[PDB]
Amino acid sequence: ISEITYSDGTVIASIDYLYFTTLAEAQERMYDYLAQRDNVSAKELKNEATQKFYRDLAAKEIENGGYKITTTIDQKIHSAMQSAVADYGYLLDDGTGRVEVGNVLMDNQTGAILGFVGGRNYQENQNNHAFDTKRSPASTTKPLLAYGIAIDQGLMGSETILSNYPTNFANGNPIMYANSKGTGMMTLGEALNYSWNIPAYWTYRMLRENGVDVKGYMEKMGYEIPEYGIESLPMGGGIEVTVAQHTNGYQTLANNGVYHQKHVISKIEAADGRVVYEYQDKPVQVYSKATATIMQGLLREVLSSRVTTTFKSNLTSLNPTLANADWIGKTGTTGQDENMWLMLSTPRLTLGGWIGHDDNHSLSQQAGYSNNSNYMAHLVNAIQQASPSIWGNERFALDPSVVKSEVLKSTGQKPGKVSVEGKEVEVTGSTVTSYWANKSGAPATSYRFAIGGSDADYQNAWSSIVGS
Amino acid sequence: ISEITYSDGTVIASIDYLYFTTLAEAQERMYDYLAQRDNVSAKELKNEATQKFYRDLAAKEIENGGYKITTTIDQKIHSAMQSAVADYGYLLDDGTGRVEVGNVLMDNQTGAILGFVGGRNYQENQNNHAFDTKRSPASTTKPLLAYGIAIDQGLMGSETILSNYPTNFANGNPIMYANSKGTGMMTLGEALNYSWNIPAYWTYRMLRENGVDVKGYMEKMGYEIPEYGIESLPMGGGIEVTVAQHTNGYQTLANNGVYHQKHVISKIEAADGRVVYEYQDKPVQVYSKATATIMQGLLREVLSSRVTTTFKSNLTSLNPTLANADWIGKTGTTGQDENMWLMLSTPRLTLGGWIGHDDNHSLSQQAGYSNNSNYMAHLVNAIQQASPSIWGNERFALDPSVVKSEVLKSTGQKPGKVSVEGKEVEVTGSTVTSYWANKSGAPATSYRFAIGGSDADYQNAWSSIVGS
Ligand SMILES: *[B-](O)(O)[C@@H](C)NC(=O)c1ccccc1Cc1ccccc1
Ligand SMILES: *[B-](O)(O)[C@@H](C)NC(=O)c1ccccc1Cc1ccccc1
Ligand SMILES: [Cl-]
Ligand SMILES: [Cl-]
Ligand SMILES: [Cl-]
Ligand SMILES: [Cl-]
Ligand SMILES: [Cl-]
Ligand SMILES: [Cl-]
Ligand SMILES: [Cl-]
Ligand SMILES: [Cl-]
Ligand SMILES: [Cl-]
Ligand SMILES: [Cl-]
Ligand SMILES: [Cl-]
Ligand SMILES: [Cl-]
Ligand SMILES: [Cl-]
Ligand SMILES: [Cl-]
Ligand SMILES: [Cl-]
Ligand SMILES: [Cl-]
Ligand SMILES: [Cl-]
Ligand SMILES: [Cl-]
Ligand SMILES: [Cl-]
Ligand SMILES: [Cl-]
Ligand SMILES: [Cl-]
Ligand SMILES: [Cl-]
Ligand SMILES: [Cl-]
Ligand SMILES: [Cl-]
Ligand SMILES: [Cl-]
Ligand SMILES: [Cl-]
Ligand SMILES: [Cl-]
Ligand SMILES: [Cl-]
Ligand SMILES: [Cl-]
Ligand SMILES: [Cl-]
Ligand SMILES: [Cl-]
Ligand SMILES: [Cl-]
Ligand SMILES: [Cl-]
Ligand SMILES: [Cl-]
Ligand SMILES: [Cl-]
Ligand SMILES: [Cl-]
Ligand SMILES: [Cl-]
Ligand SMILES: [Cl-]
Ligand SMILES: [Cl-]
Ligand SMILES: [Cl-]
Ligand SMILES: [Cl-]
Ligand SMILES: [Cl-]
Ligand SMILES: [Cl-]
Ligand SMILES: [Cl-]
Ligand code: NA
Ligand code: NA
Repeated sequence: ISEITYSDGTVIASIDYLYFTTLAEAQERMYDYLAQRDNVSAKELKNEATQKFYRDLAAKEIENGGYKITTTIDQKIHSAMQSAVADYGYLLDDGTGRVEVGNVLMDNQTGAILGFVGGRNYQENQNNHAFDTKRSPASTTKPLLAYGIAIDQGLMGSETILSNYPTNFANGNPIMYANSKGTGMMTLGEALNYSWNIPAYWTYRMLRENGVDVKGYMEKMGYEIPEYGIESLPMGGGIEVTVAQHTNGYQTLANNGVYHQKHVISKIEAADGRVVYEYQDKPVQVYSKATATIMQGLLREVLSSRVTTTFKSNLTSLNPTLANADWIGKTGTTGQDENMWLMLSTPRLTLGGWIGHDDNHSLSQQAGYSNNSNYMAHLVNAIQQASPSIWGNERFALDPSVVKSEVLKSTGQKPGKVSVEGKEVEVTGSTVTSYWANKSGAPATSYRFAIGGSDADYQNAWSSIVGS
Repeated sequence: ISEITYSDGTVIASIDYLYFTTLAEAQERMYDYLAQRDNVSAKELKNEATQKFYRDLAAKEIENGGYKITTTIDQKIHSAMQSAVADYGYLLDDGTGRVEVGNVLMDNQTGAILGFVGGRNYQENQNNHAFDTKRSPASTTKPLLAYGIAIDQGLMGSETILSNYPTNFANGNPIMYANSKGTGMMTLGEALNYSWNIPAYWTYRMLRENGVDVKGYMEKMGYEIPEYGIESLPMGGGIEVTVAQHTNGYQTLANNGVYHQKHVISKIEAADGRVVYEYQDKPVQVYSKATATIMQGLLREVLSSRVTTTFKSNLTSLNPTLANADWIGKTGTTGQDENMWLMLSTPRLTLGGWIGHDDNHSLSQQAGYSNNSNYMAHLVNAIQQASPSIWGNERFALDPSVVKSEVLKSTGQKPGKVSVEGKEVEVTGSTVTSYWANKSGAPATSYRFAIGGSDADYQNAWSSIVGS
């Protein structure tokens, strides 16, 4: 009798989302193992008939064998997450029909998956929203693919200024944020807290212009994106992900820039104890520790600001002590409200969350801001009541390698002479600490001080500043 | 006394659009000449003050000198084009306010510019729409940047099938053609004649997927495009051009794939006869002769089909004998009707044409289809009445190197066994000659026979075909 087990070895089942997800993954491990065992090359595995046979053999091998498949799943925590979706699932329903949901709770030090929600109720709808459904991750792409990489590359600090003035995509359409064609200059923090789009667009433009290897970063974390030239990439255009994959992206940021590959299987043993597969840790430093910890600091304010999510309010009411753990995170909303995301970390754990409809019809405007935030607050609470120390009380903290520059609030760059329409001008004014992940820190102030912006934009902004 | 002259040496003027365009270009030649004459490096020319001085010196040098600046402009033809815009300009006005216009008539063998229209009336509006205004070239980008390059690369023949089924951009928006989300499979000819967008989008996707050096082509013709990853690049997203530059793109196609750099100055001589600048021909084979001549054949049908332009009807009425020259061309329309283009070639000459408003407000829906077509028909007529043999009576003809494959109408690929949902199936049916620019011609028919298309798309199309 083969058995799928929780991480402590309690038996899940002899050989619902949990069963079928872990069994499908075990079948894939068994496939690789049998193929190598029989000396079938990946040249021969190119053959559909050979491949099919080996898939069948893998499945029957588990059925008939006496294998012990040890998963990473924590019984108590995964059972708490099931009861939480059962009990509080209905908080998602927002007047647009029944809302579907996926969640993945991941250990930031190992990438092990401790439990997950695959959906509202397997018995009514079997689609697995944690591992199978691929969806645009919307604005939760920004910290990873735009600002994170900019910061990593010495192209941006914590208090850098970005343009949020009006501007068009290549196709001539305006870049929108709900009904706003935009505003003016803003700090990176404000851009993150509001999730404005134009500042993200300019950041990614800057990366392209500099020929930064964005793919090198994203592929290290296991993302597959077919076109890196897409302008709205940081807003979720041209990227689709499962919740488990995307959680692994936030795991990397939470773990001080060090990726660990997600997994639900830690080991498969034959009846006699032969280890036929075992997870092998392959840690990767995807962002510098300076970058990661700078980003942790920005993402803490995302949640504490409560601009795009009610989550910290919902949590503080449910569980004030837990709300005082060091929560960081980012929300996402797709352009027609088709996908809402909330990704959450403490230094120990990352919990990813998606809601949406299976046929891609729209959620209500506030599904992500309010409903998912409340559901995920109840989820988080449930996890903690199951395993009181699991989230931890550690804080995220800036790595010793972070560089601190004193920069003008108004420019995000150092006080200096700047040439402004003819005149060289002493740019002076009140300053602020800005965090950087390069060697030298922030540049001296320049005329084009901000990330992006047209000539008109700068004339408007300099006029403004020049009122000293 | 310095003098700007027509190509025969008749004096234009001692030292309006014509005057200022040729004088500005002469100033730039004089700038390079004086800088080299004084041994100022391009390192020193990096200095703004040195640069400014040298620009001033160039201008004063012409003023005070005795230089003879010989332009490529044909007096009679350029004077006919002025009278044509004066007399028939008003045909552009379409109920959206006064419409602006730019035209450039180019010799396909030399790239010499024989005359141009800079606008409706210099005296009312000085903007130079032939040489200065940069605008999206819309769907006239397709032959150059999508199908041309696909054909060049052995990825497409004259009767290849493309998908025009419904599909979304990376941002999740549908690809539109006016109010159509699209249709089904279609030939390359139909795609060109209608200017459908989805088939163009898939072609460019295919290029990106294959890592084709699209930039290598476009830069050879002197285009500057900042982001080659833009999905709507073939529809004019992310590209802006002057009329003179874009004419040079159609010159390359008309001249059997061989680029000649556009120019309005052929020579500058000092009073004593010293040749201080002279145009130097640097011909480049940008597309194979097979490709170019295949494309000539497709673009002839664009005009003869009269789907997107009334031009051949307007011309046949004005001048039936001239309408029977071998006209090929492409129209362009931007998404809000802001820019309309019509590019025209005979084997001898290429005439480019743009209309639009200076502040970018919309034209009427039919400004490009009807009004510009009629204006340009009158322009063409005027040019011919000035210089009766200038357009020539030669035909475009397929180069001996073009490969001819007999392919199924339905697939654009060769008759063959194809695996269709289980069954291998004998795909048979009526065939057609398809032109190719590779060594081997069209592949055998495959399941995914068309450029682009989803799994659903192919199921719909194969079902259809399978009705033998
Ligand atoms: B992102 O925050 O997911 C970003 C790309 N989202 C939007 O632009 C969006 C989609 C749908 C409705 C509104 C918005 C803007 C918005 C407004 C308030 C908070 C977050 C996003
Ligand atoms: B192309 O033909 O310039 C292409 C990208 N144009 C359009 O999609 C367009 C823009 C504005 C209005 C309509 C259309 C579609 C269209 C309809 C008939 C003929 C040509 C273009
Ligand atoms: Cl499942
Ligand atoms: Cl489950
Ligand atoms: Cl066996
Ligand atoms: Cl356990
Ligand atoms: Cl996954
Ligand atoms: Cl858009
Ligand atoms: Cl990249
Ligand atoms: Cl992915
Ligand atoms: Cl790329
Ligand atoms: Cl696994
Ligand atoms: Cl996994
Ligand atoms: Cl055994
Ligand atoms: Cl580091
Ligand atoms: Cl808070
Ligand atoms: Cl709140
Ligand atoms: Cl649904
Ligand atoms: Cl609760
Ligand atoms: Cl420091
Ligand atoms: Cl400092
Ligand atoms: Cl540095
Ligand atoms: Cl920038
Ligand atoms: Cl500007
Ligand atoms: Cl001019
Ligand atoms: Cl003129
Ligand atoms: Cl001199
Ligand atoms: Cl002349
Ligand atoms: Cl030009
Ligand atoms: Cl769009
Ligand atoms: Cl390219
Ligand atoms: Cl250009
Ligand atoms: Cl590129
Ligand atoms: Cl020139
Ligand atoms: Cl020129
Ligand atoms: Cl002289
Ligand atoms: Cl050739
Ligand atoms: Cl005709
Ligand atoms: Cl007609
Ligand atoms: Cl105007
Ligand atoms: Cl006429
Ligand atoms: Cl042949
Ligand atoms: Cl053949
Ligand atoms: Cl070949
Ligand atoms: Cl394809
Ligand atoms: Cl499909
Ligand atoms: Na958001
Ligand atoms: Na058109």
